[PDB]
Amino acid sequence: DIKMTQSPSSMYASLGERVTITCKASQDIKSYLSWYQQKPWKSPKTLIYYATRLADGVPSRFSGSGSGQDYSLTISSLESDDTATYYCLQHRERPLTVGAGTKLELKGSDTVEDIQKRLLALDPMMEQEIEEIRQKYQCKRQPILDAIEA
Amino acid sequence: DIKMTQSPSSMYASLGERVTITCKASQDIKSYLSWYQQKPWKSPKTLIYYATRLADGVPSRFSGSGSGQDYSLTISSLESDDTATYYCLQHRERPLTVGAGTKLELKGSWTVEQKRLLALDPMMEQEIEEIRQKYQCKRQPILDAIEA
Amino acid sequence: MEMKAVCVLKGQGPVEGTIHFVQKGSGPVVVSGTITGLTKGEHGFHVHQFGDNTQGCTSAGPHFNPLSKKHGGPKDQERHVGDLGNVTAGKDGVAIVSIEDSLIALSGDYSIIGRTMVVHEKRDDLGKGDNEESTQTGNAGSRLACGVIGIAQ
Amino acid sequence: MEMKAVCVLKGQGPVEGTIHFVQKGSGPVVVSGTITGLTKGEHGFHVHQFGDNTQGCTSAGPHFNPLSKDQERHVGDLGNVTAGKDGVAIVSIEDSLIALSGDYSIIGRTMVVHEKRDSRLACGVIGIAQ
Amino acid sequence: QLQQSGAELVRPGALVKLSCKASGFNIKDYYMYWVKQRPEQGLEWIGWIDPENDNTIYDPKFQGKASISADTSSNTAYLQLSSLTSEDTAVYYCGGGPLYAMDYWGQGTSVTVCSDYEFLKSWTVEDIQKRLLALDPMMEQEIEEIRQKYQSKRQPILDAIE
Amino acid sequence: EVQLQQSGAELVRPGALVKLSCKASGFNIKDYYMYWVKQRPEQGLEWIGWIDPENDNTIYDPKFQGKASISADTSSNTAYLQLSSLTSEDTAVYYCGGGPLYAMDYWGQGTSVTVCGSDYEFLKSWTVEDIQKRLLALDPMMEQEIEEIRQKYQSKRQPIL
Repeated sequence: DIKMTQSPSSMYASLGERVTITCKASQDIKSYLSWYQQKPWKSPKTLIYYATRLADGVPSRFSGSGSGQDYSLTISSLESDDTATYYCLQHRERPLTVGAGTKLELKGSDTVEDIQKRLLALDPMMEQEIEEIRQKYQCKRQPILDAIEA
Repeated sequence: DIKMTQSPSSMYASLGERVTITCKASQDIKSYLSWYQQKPWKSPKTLIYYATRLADGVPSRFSGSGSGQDYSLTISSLESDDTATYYCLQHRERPLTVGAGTKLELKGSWTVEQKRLLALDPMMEQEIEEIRQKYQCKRQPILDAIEA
Repeated sequence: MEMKAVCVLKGQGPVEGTIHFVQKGSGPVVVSGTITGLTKGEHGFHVHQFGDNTQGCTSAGPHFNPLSKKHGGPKDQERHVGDLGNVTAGKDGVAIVSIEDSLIALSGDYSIIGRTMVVHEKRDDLGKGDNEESTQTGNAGSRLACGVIGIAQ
Repeated sequence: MEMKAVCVLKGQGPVEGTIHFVQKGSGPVVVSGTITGLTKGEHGFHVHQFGDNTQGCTSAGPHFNPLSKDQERHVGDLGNVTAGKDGVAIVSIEDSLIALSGDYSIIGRTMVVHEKRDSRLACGVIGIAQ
Repeated sequence: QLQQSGAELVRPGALVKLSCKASGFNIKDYYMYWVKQRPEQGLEWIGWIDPENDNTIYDPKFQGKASISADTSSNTAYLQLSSLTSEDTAVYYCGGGPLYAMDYWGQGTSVTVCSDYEFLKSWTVEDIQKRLLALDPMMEQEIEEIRQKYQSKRQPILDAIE
Repeated sequence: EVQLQQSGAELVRPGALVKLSCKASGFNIKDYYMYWVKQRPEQGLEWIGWIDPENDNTIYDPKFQGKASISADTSSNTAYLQLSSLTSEDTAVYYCGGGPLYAMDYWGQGTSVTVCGSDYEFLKSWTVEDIQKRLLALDPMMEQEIEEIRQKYQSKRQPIL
């Protein structure tokens, strides 16, 4: 089984800065390597495939390079949108294997439309946290309700 | 600068056993890679060069293999003589760089051929000379203070 | 009488493959084989002029074209000698090559022996494009892998 | 008049190299270039029969020898290149039996540099050059 | 678009069957992948199916727990997890793409797996129903913590709007 | 029969120059490169540089740009390493070796260099009586440390005997 290994495991960087994640495979994967980005808690998304080819609708600030065992994803000028976990996957050999991910966050810097977009961004996060609690307590009900139907 | 990286950093193995050190370069070194062995308080010795070619006067139980970034030294049937630190060096790019070394020691009816006994005298004399020079360096400041 | 050739594709990127050529007498040249690590879709497949591999696939030079014609598809009259059109990769990233061609050869003035096969990034537009480039390269894009064409057993 | 060829050596081992061939008219073939990653000393240097690279350097087959044979030699037998302490061989050879066209053409065949003085350390198919 | 089934919540040992309805492409022209992501952890690739011939590759880690299938007619892919444990509490993403990219990692279906019933088997009916009613105040209390948490996050933004 | 004879053990003050030597017998150093390798105590090998005696071309590790200077005398068939501005960082064993660019065919037995210093300013704020009491205290301390080593190696002999 190919062990693909990323570093750093997490990383902090200012806006505008140039960032470089790496991914290192335990064997030659001849550039059969894809980079996936997963923002907060939304679905994974394809950035790069075959090591260096950008996917559709990917900002050009993203670039991928490398060969053999060692590959890297490079964001040239880091926007705030790009805070995410990034994953490398190899499909050279089965099973497909994935890096453990690099988490990437900001450390900081230094319009009614802008304040209200920031306000609504809390809503999905809060609703998600509430739904965790609901399902938590639904699993506590579950045994008791089974005993009632006995 | 190429970082060549060895593992394990140390290991123990029984006689007769088959041992495999690895060396991993941060870049393709196209088999420009040499393996050196160094017993305690002795000068390094060349085992293998260009990744896989044995040097002169090297027991054939030693073998080397690999390519690209990943290489390995393999002792097929480990004799007691082989307790040592092993180093990989790459000469693909300058500067030449070296692994941190793998230390290899034995784990838990010999021949009379006394070699182990004679090895002790140089080792002891060497350790005493370290102590002498150590205390010579401690005198040095005191003697300087006496002249002023 | 029966000439055989072979070509091993290599690049920095993910593309690999072995191409086989057979030609009996002055029959057509049967190109065959398999290319891996391609994107799904069509990829320009051309004999370039030189078997010079000193600078990757760039040193292969332009399409093999002794008749100083313009770029086209394999069935066109107006085409380069090397222009074998497109190979097609599936969702598995693999292209099965199967091509028969009369303009190329494994001997004489139109010999490809000692020259380079190149598989390309994009589809070859067969010279039917809306720019200068189309009648030169067919807008096939960059060169993913190449190999010198050698005599086979 | 002037035919040119070129060859990029590659193998599993540390050997790399570019070989150049030039031939005016039916004069001799001037072989030239550089091979790196060799051990110091002499290394067999031969044109093998096939430009088949499918199975490394093994698939190149035997020495290029159409005459089923110095006077008694294979056509491909170009003797030895010499590597220095730097692990490098400067190739400089002139030969009349090989050619870049006709019955004795090496175009589309494989150059091989060898382990010892005359296994296969590296090889490459010989292509037409600019 | 890839529409995945909705959130599941099941007992240990349960079977569950997730679905993935594709619209905009014929799944026959792709591979349909499944990806697991245990909370606060990374992606594991489970397997894929080639709907054109129902050939399936799996990660050995999952072969036997997970079962991938496709209905080419309804243009839908399926993932079936059996003998569920807490290990399997995760978000399962379906994706579609060539062999070299899951060009459609999207949506995602949360699966949660519960866990001692010995307490409820031997108990008195009065006692089980008191334990059941105790849960509502506890849950409402935990939700109110979350509300005040997010009220403190609103507070700065609302000050800036003034 | 090939041999590399290196100079003997050095022991110097901070800031001192030292020049190590490597006398080759059994081969003409012109046909090789003469390398130098440093090994700090309880640490691995660092390659310093090499010289091609045939043309006095020298490659160095940039780390040793400033400290180290390699030279060869083709007549006396000897290679030289010169370390300047020595600090405690430089206390190490220096091995010379000879070989092609791809291997070391021959290794020297190695020359230990030890560098002593800042202790002196500590002792200048003292009386002559006090400096000479500190000096005499060293002999028992050293003899004690040597006796530890003797008994250490006596216990290693014991099983073998």
